[PDB]
Amino acid sequence: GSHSMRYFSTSVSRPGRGEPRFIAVGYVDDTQFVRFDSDAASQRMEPRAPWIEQEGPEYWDEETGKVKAHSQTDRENLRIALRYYNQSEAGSHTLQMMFGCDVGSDGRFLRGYHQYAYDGKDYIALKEDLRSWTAADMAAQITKRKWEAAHVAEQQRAYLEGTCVDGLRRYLENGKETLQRTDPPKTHMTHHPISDHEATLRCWALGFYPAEITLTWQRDGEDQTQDTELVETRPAGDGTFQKWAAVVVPSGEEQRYTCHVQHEGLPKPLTLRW
Amino acid sequence: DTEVTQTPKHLVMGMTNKKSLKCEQHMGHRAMYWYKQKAKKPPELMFVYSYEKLSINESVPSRFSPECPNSSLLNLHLHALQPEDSALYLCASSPTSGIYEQYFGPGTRLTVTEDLKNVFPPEVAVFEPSEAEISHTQKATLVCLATGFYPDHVELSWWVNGKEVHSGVCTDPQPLKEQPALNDSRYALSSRLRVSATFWQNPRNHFRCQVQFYGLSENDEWTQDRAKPVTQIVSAEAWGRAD
Amino acid sequence: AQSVTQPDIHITVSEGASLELRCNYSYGATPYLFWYVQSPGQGLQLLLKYFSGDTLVQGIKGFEAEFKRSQSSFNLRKPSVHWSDAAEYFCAVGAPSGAGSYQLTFGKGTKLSVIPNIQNPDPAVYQLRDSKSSDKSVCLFTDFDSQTNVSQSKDSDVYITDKCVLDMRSMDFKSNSAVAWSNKSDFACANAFNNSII
Amino acid sequence: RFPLTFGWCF
Amino acid sequence: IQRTPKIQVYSRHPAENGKSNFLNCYVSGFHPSDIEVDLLKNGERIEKVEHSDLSFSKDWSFYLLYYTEFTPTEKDEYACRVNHVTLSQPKIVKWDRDM
Ligand SMILES: [Co+2]
Ligand SMILES: [Co+2]
Ligand SMILES: [Co+2]
Repeated sequence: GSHSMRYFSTSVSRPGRGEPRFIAVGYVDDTQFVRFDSDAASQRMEPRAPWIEQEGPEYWDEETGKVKAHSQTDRENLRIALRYYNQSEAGSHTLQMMFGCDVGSDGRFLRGYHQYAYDGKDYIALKEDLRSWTAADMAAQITKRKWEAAHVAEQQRAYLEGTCVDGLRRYLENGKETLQRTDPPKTHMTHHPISDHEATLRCWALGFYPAEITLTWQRDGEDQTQDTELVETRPAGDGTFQKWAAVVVPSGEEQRYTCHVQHEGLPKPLTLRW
Repeated sequence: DTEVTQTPKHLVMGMTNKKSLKCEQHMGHRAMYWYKQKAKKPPELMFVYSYEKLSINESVPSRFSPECPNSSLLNLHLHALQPEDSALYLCASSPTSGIYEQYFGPGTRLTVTEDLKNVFPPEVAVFEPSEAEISHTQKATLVCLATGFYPDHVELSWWVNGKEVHSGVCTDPQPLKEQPALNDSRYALSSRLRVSATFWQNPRNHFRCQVQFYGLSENDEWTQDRAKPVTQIVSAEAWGRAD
Repeated sequence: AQSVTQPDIHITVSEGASLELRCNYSYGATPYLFWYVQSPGQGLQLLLKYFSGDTLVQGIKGFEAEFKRSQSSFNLRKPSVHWSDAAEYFCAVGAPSGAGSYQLTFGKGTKLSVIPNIQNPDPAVYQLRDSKSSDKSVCLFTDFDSQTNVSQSKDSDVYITDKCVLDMRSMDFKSNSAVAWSNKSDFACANAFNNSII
Repeated sequence: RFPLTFGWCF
Repeated sequence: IQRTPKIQVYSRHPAENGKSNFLNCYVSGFHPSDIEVDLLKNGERIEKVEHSDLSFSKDWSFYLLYYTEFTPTEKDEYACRVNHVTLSQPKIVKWDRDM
């Protein structure tokens, strides 16, 4: 279907407690496939999905080298941030990074991303055109100029349109059996009385992949927000996702409320009624 | 200065000796490399250092012992080598951020030999221009022949009236193995200096062929019949001829 | 992991003609790319590098290179080659090692021979006498044309050097020469360069 | 497949 | 600069008193990333508790799944206990088999 690959890294300085904690993860759509943790024993990029274990030693050696190199880059970036923001060498700080590519249903390139955040605030982000940057502030402005003079945008662009797409397409094929299927939500509704004149209706969606889903309560066919709760989509731990939405109703009016469920694995949106 | 420096430039060793290569770099770089290079081959990585810490060891035998005193210096201590360790030892330097690049040093030319008794300075002769070439062309070519040297490296230069000349000189780019039978035979090199017949024919002109040799030093010790074959210049000379 | 291939170990061009030196690499991302040149005595000089962006790179000594992504090639080019370009050539990739610190991986190298352009050859053989001794001499084969092959030393007594090119710049005059000698009992230059001994 | 980030220095 | 964690406690499959299951604690929406989570059987710390690899949303805010294998009964009670710099004291969230 339509698809993405993403990498995330988080560096956390811990002055006096040693070098920064570094943790990186790779995703294809909503499926994690690799990880690296600077505090782990192996000091290796490690598999997190079975289809990535098809790759041979040369892959693992290469990805390990490149991820370790990146941990060193971002460690240095923690250092440089201290000087730009004029901060004490004693603080603990956080640097976060994300990049990736989207491809169409037959593997055509659609989009690339590259972004940094410092202490949870945007720092620098490659623009949609993949040839320039949005600097969040004056610090990131210096980085932007530095990246322009060296041709960082070109080298990021070529990665996003080339290696990123090529890898994504390959992972999709090797992991077709699981990455290329949707799990439509299994749905049901529950009824609980809260008093003698009120009940709770809860709409459930379980066992779905991917995570994107919408759940909507209507009363007489009209969107209802009052007296509802809606939890954040949540992982089951087994690769699939869970969600629910609840509405308070007066006893004897249950038949007036409807729950709608939308998910790519559903040909037509579902409707549940008590 | 975008220059990595290495000493010594040339070195000769027996199988017993201890020596040290030194490498220096002023570019502020935090990564430095040692390589070994044999003839007809590319540089082969031995060591990487990042932040004065050893990052990569390419199964380097213990007879090579690396050291990093500070971010500017890298040493390579050499102890009890074999003849097969004879090679170009290249130091290199690189940034750890920005635009990746490597700057190479000029290298240490190392010869390890079974016994220091193999080491000889060159004999040097200068040969006067032929009368026939003069008659044919009105040019006059001098020839310098340096022979019987080991190890296989000399710097040859021409000197006319007390001044080095580069004009009209050509030197064999590589020494000649005098007898390819011995795995340790001596070498010869030749050079040519081509001047006008009239200049050659002015008997005030002084032509000196100078051959810098690299061999033993005061550091090494010598207990043999012959004279101690130290790092030296040996020369031959010739005056112009009226005829 | 990262390997580099220079498919042609040895290339020969005539002075003034154009040169292409092929280089391919194999790596799961786009690495840093380089061409070095090395003369026999010295260490390695950088010619050019790709980081980069534009596929066509300009270097020193009149060298350029073209990066071809669909090929993974980084071919060294030069419009008009000078005799002194004759050297060893290495392309290299820069990429993380297993430890994350960066390193160079070299191809096996390409030997470049260039056939020098020598103007108006006038081949000849000369005998030169020591400026000190009486019976000590050498032979000079000179002013022959670049096609001419110098053969091996043959009999163990006669040493013969390879070609050598001298570029007297302010004359426009270039010429080849080779030297011969022996300690053998005063054998003749006449037949020292193997030409139907008589 | 991870990129090279040697240039991503602030 | 500082975001407080959302917390959900729930099982992987519908709770059935005989059956093996997984008990999940999902903590999301928080910053900075240092966080303390344990799962509790009757007020007591469970020891075989795994977690996911630290990752983050388009928010830049972090999320983690903590989990344990358990076999629910009618008697036993389960909870997550979370601590984070943004919290004046540990937050306890009890497991409800219906949420
Ligand atoms: Co200095
Ligand atoms: Co050949
Ligand atoms: Co030298």
